[PDB]
Amino acid sequence: AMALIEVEKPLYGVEVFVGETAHFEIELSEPDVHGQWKLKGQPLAASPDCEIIEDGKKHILILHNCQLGMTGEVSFQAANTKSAANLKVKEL
Amino acid sequence: GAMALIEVEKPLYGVEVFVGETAHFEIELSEPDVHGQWKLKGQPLAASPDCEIIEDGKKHILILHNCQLGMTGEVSFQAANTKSAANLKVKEL
Amino acid sequence: LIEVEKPLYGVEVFVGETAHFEIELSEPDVHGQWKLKGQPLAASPDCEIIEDGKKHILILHNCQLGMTGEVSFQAANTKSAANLKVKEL
Amino acid sequence: GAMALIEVEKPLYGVEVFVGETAHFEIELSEPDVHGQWKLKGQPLAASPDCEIIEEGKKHILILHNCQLGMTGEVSFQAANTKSAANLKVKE
Amino acid sequence: GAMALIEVEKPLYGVEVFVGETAHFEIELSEPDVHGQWKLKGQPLAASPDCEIIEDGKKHILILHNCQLGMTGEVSFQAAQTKSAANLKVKEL
Amino acid sequence: GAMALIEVEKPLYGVEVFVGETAHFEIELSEPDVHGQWKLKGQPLAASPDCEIIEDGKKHILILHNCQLGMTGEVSFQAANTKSAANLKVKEL
Ligand SMILES: [Zn+2]
Ligand SMILES: [Zn+2]
Ligand SMILES: [Zn+2]
Ligand SMILES: [Zn+2]
Ligand SMILES: [Zn+2]
Ligand SMILES: [Zn+2]
Ligand SMILES: [Zn+2]
Ligand SMILES: [Zn+2]
Ligand SMILES: [Zn+2]
Ligand SMILES: [Zn+2]
Ligand SMILES: [Zn+2]
Ligand SMILES: [Zn+2]
Ligand SMILES: [Zn+2]
Ligand SMILES: [Zn+2]
Ligand SMILES: [Zn+2]
Ligand SMILES: [Zn+2]
Ligand SMILES: [Zn+2]
Ligand SMILES: [Zn+2]
Ligand SMILES: [Zn+2]
Ligand SMILES: [Zn+2]
Ligand SMILES: [Zn+2]
Ligand SMILES: [Zn+2]
Ligand SMILES: [Zn+2]
Ligand SMILES: [Zn+2]
Repeated sequence: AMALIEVEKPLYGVEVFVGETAHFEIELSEPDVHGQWKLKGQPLAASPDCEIIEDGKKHILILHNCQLGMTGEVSFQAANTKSAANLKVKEL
Repeated sequence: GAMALIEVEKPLYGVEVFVGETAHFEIELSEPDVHGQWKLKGQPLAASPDCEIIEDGKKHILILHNCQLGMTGEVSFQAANTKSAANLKVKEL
Repeated sequence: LIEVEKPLYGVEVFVGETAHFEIELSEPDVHGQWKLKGQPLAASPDCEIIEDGKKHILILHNCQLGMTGEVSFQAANTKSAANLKVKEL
Repeated sequence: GAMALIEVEKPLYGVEVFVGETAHFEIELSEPDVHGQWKLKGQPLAASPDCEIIEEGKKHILILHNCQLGMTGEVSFQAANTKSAANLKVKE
Repeated sequence: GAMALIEVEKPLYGVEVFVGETAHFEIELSEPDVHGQWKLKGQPLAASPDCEIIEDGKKHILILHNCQLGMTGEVSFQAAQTKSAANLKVKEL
Repeated sequence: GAMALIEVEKPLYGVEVFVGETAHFEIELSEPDVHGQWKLKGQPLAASPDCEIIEDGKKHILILHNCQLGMTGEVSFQAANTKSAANLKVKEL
């Protein structure tokens, strides 16, 4: 009988101008848990411009060269644990 | 600044599994600690008790428990510019 | 007390094929050691010893008749064993 | 035999944030699993809730929450032989 | 969530070494993957070839090569809440 | 897939230790995340409270607590290709 994984620090919303970078972070209740990030409900492919990072209880997503079409919900799920927040891309 | 592309050193290979059995896939990259993404039939896979995604140094492993007929198709993996694919054949015994 | 959450399970393989064992512990990053027939296992191309979080994995490639026997694992205080059966096709 | 020196592959670049927001810095090394040290205005950074030091593979990240005008200055990183610096500007 | 503070499961022990020799310190925390900082005589340690900072799961290690007499003093470690200290004594033959 | 063999970059050094104290061995390989095996007098080490096996990037470390006279002899490490050996010398104060 083991505890389900929980979100200790949820995702916060990010604002970013076109071409700049957005960073998201979430902290889980326990280290080394596997999860998956989505943007506007579509799973993210890792790329030079989309970097998926894990370090202990922390999960980080780095989105470089953000574009207007990217505005919408960023979400993360690792088993039971789920969090979501808004990404707003602005022009100047 | 001069860095080698990530390459596949040992590629995915095909597996045949009977229904209800588990299948495992593995690939070895040229560099350790490279983030990898797995897909089955073109759909990105997420970790769960029956779909375990494993990373250890240069090795990437996918374990699929309780395989079902409808899972037959291409398993693919991508890590940086490194890509590999092989077939999952589930047989009805 | 570090516990075993999902124990080793037995596996059957044909000669030449690969066998995989797996165990899930209650805690991640615990140093694990594997044995086959009571003999400690070193990593090699045909014997791959994997750790990722709570999961420990042993992959045995090109299995041979003489390898039939008990596969066992220990991490801190937790122990688990199961059988490898290699058979001719 | 010959071992390559660790190099900076993707250097630190400057970040500008407004007072009270968080700034994220990012550097990529030529090799994974290299132990790195961060500094802000020449002082070694101590990991905290507001000051998070992250490593994953070739990637090293520094997150500074609730930035203050007094924190404007040079952020530097060093790992083995590799060094990078960029500016944190907290904007009024 | 409601999380336990990091604790010290096994504290630093004192080390004594002759000059030129290496000292090794070891502390075990209650949780793996916790980030910490080492200090020597109250000063943050920079990680040269002679000063190696190591982490593996719940264990944190400091290796100091080529110890000199000036290094005699308190070695401390801090990871969030968790803190420990022990004496380094450097002796002349 | 055209890959370099793992090599020892920093070999094991010999350690002298008094009875009851702890000995610390370290070796550095040419690549991080390589799996290896430690031996004492040609016998594989079983990890225990007094026998700790540590990995961190290119570094491999062995910690032997509460050293006893009978433990004197060769300590070795091998990672596939790579092998290094050094002497453990336990003495009475
Ligand atoms: Zn940011
Ligand atoms: Zn971990
Ligand atoms: Zn970390
Ligand atoms: Zn980046
Ligand atoms: Zn416009
Ligand atoms: Zn090539
Ligand atoms: Zn990753
Ligand atoms: Zn499984
Ligand atoms: Zn490993
Ligand atoms: Zn219990
Ligand atoms: Zn249980
Ligand atoms: Zn398998
Ligand atoms: Zn280990
Ligand atoms: Zn393999
Ligand atoms: Zn993992
Ligand atoms: Zn060399
Ligand atoms: Zn480190
Ligand atoms: Zn944070
Ligand atoms: Zn020592
Ligand atoms: Zn050293
Ligand atoms: Zn290399
Ligand atoms: Zn690594
Ligand atoms: Zn110890
Ligand atoms: Zn490390």
